[PDB]
Amino acid sequence: GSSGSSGTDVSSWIVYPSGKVYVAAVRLERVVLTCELCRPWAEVRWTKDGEEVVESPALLLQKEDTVRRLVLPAVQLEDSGEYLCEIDDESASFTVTVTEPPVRIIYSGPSSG
Repeated sequence: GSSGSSGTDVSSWIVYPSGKVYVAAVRLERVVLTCELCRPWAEVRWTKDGEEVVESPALLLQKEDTVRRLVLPAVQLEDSGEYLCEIDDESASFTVTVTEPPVRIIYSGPSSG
């Protein structure tokens, strides 16, 4: 609800990408989704598992002139799923699989006793 009301001779709101897209991310990785539109004032909405994504300190929604993008300063293995970007009547498929990062924890020191 609480939505405006517009209309025009439009075929496919989602100008890009043109199909399914696969994206591989890592725990607490910085990803950047690319989703352009055939309209500047065209408002879009990202949905995760049927539900709509909500702004948060772990999910940043970027918006360009005529193209939109979803940046995540910190992702989680749980986030890994199916990102569907819906605008009006169409939706864009965005696969974002998150896995465990490479060895990082490195502890060293003089073994006492």
